[PDB]
Amino acid sequence: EIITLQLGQCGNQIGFEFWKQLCAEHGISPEGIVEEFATEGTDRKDVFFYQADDEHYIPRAVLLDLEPRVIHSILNSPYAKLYNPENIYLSEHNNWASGFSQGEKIHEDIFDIIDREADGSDSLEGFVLCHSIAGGTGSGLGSYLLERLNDRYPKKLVQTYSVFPNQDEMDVVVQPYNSLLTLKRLTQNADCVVLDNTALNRIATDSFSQINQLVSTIMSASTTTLRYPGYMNNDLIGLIASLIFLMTGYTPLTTDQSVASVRKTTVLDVMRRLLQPKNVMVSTNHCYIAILNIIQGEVDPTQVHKSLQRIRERKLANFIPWGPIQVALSRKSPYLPSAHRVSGLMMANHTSISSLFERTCRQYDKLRKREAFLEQFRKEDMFKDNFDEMDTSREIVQQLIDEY
Amino acid sequence: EIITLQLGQCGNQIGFEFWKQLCAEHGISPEGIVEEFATEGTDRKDVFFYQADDEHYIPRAVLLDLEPRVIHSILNSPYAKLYNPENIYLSEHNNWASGFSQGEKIHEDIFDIIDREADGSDSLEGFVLCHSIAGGTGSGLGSYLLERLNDRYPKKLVQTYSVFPNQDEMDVVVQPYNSLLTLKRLTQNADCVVLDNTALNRIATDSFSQINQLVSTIMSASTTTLRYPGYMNNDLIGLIASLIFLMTGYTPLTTDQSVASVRKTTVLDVMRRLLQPKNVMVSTNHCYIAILNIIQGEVDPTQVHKSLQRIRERKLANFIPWGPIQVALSRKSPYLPSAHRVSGLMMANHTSISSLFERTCRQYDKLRKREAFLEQFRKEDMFKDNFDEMDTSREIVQQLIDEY
Amino acid sequence: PLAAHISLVNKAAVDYFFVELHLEAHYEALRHFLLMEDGEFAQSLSDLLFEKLPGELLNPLVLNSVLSKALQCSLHGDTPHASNLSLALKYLPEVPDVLSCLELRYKVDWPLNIVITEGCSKYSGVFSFLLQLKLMMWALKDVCFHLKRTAMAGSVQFRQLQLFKHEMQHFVKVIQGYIANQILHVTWCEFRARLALEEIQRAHAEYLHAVFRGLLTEKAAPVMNVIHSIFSLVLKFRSQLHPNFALMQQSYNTFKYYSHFLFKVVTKLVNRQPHLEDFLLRINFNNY
Amino acid sequence: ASGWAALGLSYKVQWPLHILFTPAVLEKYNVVFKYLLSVRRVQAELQHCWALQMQRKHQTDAIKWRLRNHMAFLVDNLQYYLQVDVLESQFSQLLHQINSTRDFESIRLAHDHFLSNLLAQSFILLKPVFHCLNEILDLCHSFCSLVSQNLGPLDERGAAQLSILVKGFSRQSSLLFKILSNSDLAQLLLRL
Repeated sequence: EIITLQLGQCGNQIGFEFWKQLCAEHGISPEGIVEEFATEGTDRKDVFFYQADDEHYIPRAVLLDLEPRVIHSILNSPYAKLYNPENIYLSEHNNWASGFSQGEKIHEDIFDIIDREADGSDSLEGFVLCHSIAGGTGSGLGSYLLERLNDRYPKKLVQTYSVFPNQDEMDVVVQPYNSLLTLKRLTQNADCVVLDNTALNRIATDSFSQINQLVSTIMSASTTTLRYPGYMNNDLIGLIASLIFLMTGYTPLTTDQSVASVRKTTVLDVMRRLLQPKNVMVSTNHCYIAILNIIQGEVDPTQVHKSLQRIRERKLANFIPWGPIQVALSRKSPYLPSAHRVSGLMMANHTSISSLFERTCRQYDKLRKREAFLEQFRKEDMFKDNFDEMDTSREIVQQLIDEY
Repeated sequence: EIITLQLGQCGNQIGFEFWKQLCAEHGISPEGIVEEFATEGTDRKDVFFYQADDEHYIPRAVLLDLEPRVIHSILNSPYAKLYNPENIYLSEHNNWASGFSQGEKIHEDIFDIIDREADGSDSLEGFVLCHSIAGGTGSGLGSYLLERLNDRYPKKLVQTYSVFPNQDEMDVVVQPYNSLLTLKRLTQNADCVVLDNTALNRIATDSFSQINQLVSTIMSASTTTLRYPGYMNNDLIGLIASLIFLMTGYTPLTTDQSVASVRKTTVLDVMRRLLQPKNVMVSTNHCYIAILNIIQGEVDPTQVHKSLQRIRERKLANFIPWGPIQVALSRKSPYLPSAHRVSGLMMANHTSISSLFERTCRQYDKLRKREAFLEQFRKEDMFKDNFDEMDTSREIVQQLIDEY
Repeated sequence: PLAAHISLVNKAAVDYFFVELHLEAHYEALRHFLLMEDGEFAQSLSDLLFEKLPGELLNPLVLNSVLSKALQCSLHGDTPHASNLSLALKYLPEVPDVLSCLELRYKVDWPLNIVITEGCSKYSGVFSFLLQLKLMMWALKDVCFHLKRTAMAGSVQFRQLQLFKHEMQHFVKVIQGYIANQILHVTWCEFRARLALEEIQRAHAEYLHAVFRGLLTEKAAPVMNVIHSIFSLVLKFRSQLHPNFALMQQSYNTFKYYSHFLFKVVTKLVNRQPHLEDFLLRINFNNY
Repeated sequence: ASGWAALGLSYKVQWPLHILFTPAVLEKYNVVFKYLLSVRRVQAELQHCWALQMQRKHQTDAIKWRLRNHMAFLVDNLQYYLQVDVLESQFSQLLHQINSTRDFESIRLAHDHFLSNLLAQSFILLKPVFHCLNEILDLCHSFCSLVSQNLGPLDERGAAQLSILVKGFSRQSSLLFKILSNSDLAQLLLRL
C-alpha cells in the first residue's frame, strides 16, 4: 500500500490526472463503481485504492492547498464524487517562508488525516509526494510535511515527483529561494523523480492537461509492476535498492492521432530509444549511475539478452569507473487498447543532473549578493531574525554537487 | 536486407515509383495489407519490407528532402499510409555547398533514423541510394551521407542510382560543380548505376512518371533474383564481385499499348538486343569490362549456351586485351501478367562511359577559367576560405579518366 | 478391428482428464504455490518466517498456522486447489549461515495421484533453493532500509560504504533474473504447448527434469558450491548493521574476488551445455 | 582431418515411401550433397574476396591477384553452371516420367535412372576429371586465405607463395583442357 501527498496547484492537478489514469487502467468507474466486464478482475487494487462497503473504491489520496479554486474545480468534475471529502483539506482563507509557517500552524489536522489513512492499511510501504518546488504553496508545505513525516514515521519510504521551474523561460520571480530550500529538505529527508517544464514541453512539442497527462503516464508506468504482481520486483523497496536523484523517459509518448504509424516495435529498438538524451524528459565526462527499463507487452527474454549484448558492445552508454543495468518486465492492463506491440519506460540516475543545481545555485548566488525580494521573508518568524537557514541550505547543496 | 536512401525531388519520386513496382510485384496492398490470393506466397519479403504486428508491411525506406512539397504530395497519394511517418524527414524551412552545410547541420536525426532502421535487420547486406547529381539537394546531401556512412559503416555495400544531367538540352545552370563534386564523392566512397535523362527520354520516345517508371523497372529487375531466391547469385555481393561504373538496358521496355505485337521472343534475340548501344539507356577503340544478363521467364540452358556460342563467333562485342560475360536466370513474380515469353535485363561496365566525365570536366573547365556563379558558394563555410575542394575533385576525376 | 478401437479409448482417456478433472489447472496452480510464481505470496510467506530469526518456530502452532495467514494475503487462490498445502518440516535445527531446511508438499486425490508421481519430492528439491534466494533480497533489503534511518552524516566513510550494497545487490538481482527466465517461463513454454495416457507421465517427467536449468544437477555442482561463498558474505554484511568499518571493508574485498572467480569457472565449463551459455551473458556485460 | 570432410545430412523417411527410399538410394543422395556443398563453399568463399578487392580501392605486382582471381572465378562460376542445367533438366524429366505412366514399376526405374545420371553427368564417378578439379577446389582455399590473411601488398613471402600456384594452376588449367578434347560438350562450350 501507499499514500499520495499532493500540494499546490501543480500537485493537485498531477493527482487529478494520475487518478484518472489509474481508474482508466483498473476499470474503476468515475463514481467509484466497478464495471461489469471488470467484475472478475485479477489486478491488485489495494495498492492505490481501498474498497468501501458500498462496493465503491476510494483513493488513498489527500488534497492540500493554500487556495480553494483548484480543488473546487476538481469537485465540479465528473470524478468529483470519487475522492474522500474527509481527507480533502482547504485553507479557510507565493512564498516558501509563509508556506512553512502555515505548515507549523496546521500540523494537527493534516497529521490527523494522515494517521487515519495510515491505520487503514496493513502493509503500507512508503509515501508518494507530488508538488512543484517553485511556487510558495508546494515548496514550503512539502518541506514542512517531509520534515515532520521523516520525524514521525522513521520506517516508511518517501518518493516524490518534484517539478522544477523552467529556466530558458525566465515563472516564480522568487523561485531560487524556494527551489534551494526544497532541495535542502529533499536531500536531508527524501528517500528518493526530478521533473522540469522546459524539457517536458520540449518533448510534448517535438495545455497543462496534456503535460500532466504525460507525467501521470510516467507515474503509472513506474508503479505498474507493483500494481500488477509478477515474479521479480514485487515491491517499491526492490525498485529503490536497484538504483540508489533520478530522471525518466517513456518511449510510446504518442498522441491519440499519431497511431497511424504502427511501427514494428521490438524490445531492442525501445530499450535503445530510452537511452538518448532527447527522450530524457528533463533538460566533466558525466556518466550514469544506474539504469532501469520496465517493458510492457509481449517480451522474449532472448530478445532482451540480445539487445543488452548489442548495446553493451556498441558502448552507447558510459558508466562509473569505480563500480560495476536492469531490465524488468511487466504485463499491460487487460483493458486499455494495446496500440503498442511492446512499450518501454526508463528511470535512471546520471551524474549530469548535477548541472540543474549548479544553475539554481548560480541563480541564487546571483540574488543573495544584492538582497532581492527578502522583504516578505523577513515577515515570517522563521526568517524574522536572520537567514542562516539559507546559508546552510546553500552549503548543503554545494556539498551534494561536490559529492556528485 | 537493404536500406534505401532517396534524396531530392528526383530521389523522392524514384522511391515512390520503385515502391509502387515492388508492392505490385509482391502483392502488397496500397495500405500495407496483403491480398487473399497472396496469403500463401513463397516470395521473400524481408529484403525490401519488414512486416508489422498489424500484419502490414513497411518499406525499409527513408525520405529526405530540403523542401516539403514533393513528400507532402506523396502523402496525399493512395500509397501514403504505407510509408513509416517516423522515418520520413522534412526540413522545417539549388547549391551543393549549401546541401553539404545542411548535412553537417542535421547529422544527428538522420543517423538516428538510419540506426533505428539498421538495428531491425539481422543480415543487412548494403545500401541503396537514389538521387540526382545536378540539383542542390541531391548532390550535396548524398555527398554528406555517403561520407559519413562510409565512415560509420565500413562493412556494408553502397549502391546508387545516380541520375546525370541532360547535356544536349542545355537544367541546373550550376550543374558542372555539383556533378563534379558528387563524382568525387562517388569514386572516393561509393561501392558501386549511372543514369541520364537524355538517352533515357530518347529511348522513351523512340512525364517524369513514365521515365521513372522505367527507372524503377530497371531497379526491380536488377534486384529480382535477390528478391526471388534460386540457386546462383543469391546475394548482392555476388552481383558486385561478378562485375567490378555501370550502364543498363532492358529489352521489354514496351508500352501498355504495344503488347499487340506478341513477337516470338527467344532468349537469343533478347540477349542480343541487350548489346546494342541503342538499348543502353545512357547516352580510342573503347571496349567492355563486364557484362551481366539476367533473364526472366522460361529458359533452357541449352538455348543460353547456343546464344553465347553464336554471339562469341559473331564477335559483336569487344573485350579488354589484358583480361579474360555472365548470364543469370531468375523467375518472374507469379502475379504480374507474363505478357513477355522471356525477358532480359543487362548491366555492364564499358570504358566508353569515360566520355561522360570528359564532357563534364570540359563543362567545368569551361567555367572555372572565368569564375562563374561562385558568389553563392563563397557564402557557405566549406568554400568560405578557398576552393581547394574543387581542385582536388577535378584532379581525382582526371585520375579516374586516365585510369580508364 | 483392434487399432481402430485403441485410438478411441486413449483419446477419450486423455480428454476425460482435462475437461472433467482439470489436469491443466493443477499444473498451472502448483506453480503458483510451489515454484513461487505468484507474488505477494512468497513475498508474504518468506517475509513472515524471516521476521523471527530453535524450540520456537518449530511447533505446529506457528508454522502450521503461518500458511493459513499467508494464503489470505495472496489475492489469488482460496480455491479447492489452494488447500492441501501441508507446510511440514523434515529436520530439527539446533541453532549467520544461509540454510533453513523446510519443505512444502502438495496433496492430491486418487484419479490424479496416478499421474503426478509421489517422486516428482523433486519440487521440494527445487523449492528449498528458491526460498533460500528470498533470504537475500530481504536481508539485503534490511540493510538498505537499516541504513536509511542513519540519515547530516555525510563523509567518505559513508558514501564509500553504500556503494558496496549496490555492488552486492546487483549480483543477486541478476542471478534471480536468470532463474525467473529458465525455471518459470521457457521451461513452461514447453510442456504447455507440448501437451496439446503414458505420454503424460513422461512429459511431466521431462518438464520438471527445471532442475537441470536450475544449477541443482550434480554435473554442474561446482558452479553451485561457489554460490554459497557469495550468499554467506552477504549475510555477514548484514550482521554489521563506523565502529567496525574496516572489518566490513575486508569482507567486500573477499566478495569481489569470489565473483571474479565465478566468471572464470563458468567460462572453463563451456567447452565441455547450452543452458549455462545464457549465464555468462547475464553475469558479464561490459566487463571481464 | 577437416570437419567439412565428414559433414552430411540424413533423412528420417516416413512409412509409405519406406520402400522407395532404401538406405542404398538415400546414400547416393548424400554423396551429391557432400560434393555440391563443397563447390558452394569455395564459391561463396571466393566471391567474398572479390567483395574485398573492389572494397580495397583507395603496387605493380598486386594487380596479379585479380588477373588470377578472375581466372579462378570463371573456371569455378561456370563450373557452378551446368549444375542448374543438369539438375533442373534431369529433374524435369524425372517429374515428367511420373505423371505419364500409370504404372508404379516405372517410378522405381525412372527415379533410379535419374539418380545414376547425376552421378554420371556431374563427373562424380569419372575419376580423372574428379581428381583434377578437386585440386582446383582446395587451390582457391589457399589463394582466398592469402588475400584475407593480410591487408597489405604481397611482400612478406606472399608473392613468393603467389607465383607457386599459378605455375600449377595454369598447368592444371590447360591440363583439364586436354581431358575434354558425350557429356563434356555441354560444359566445355561455356568455358570456350
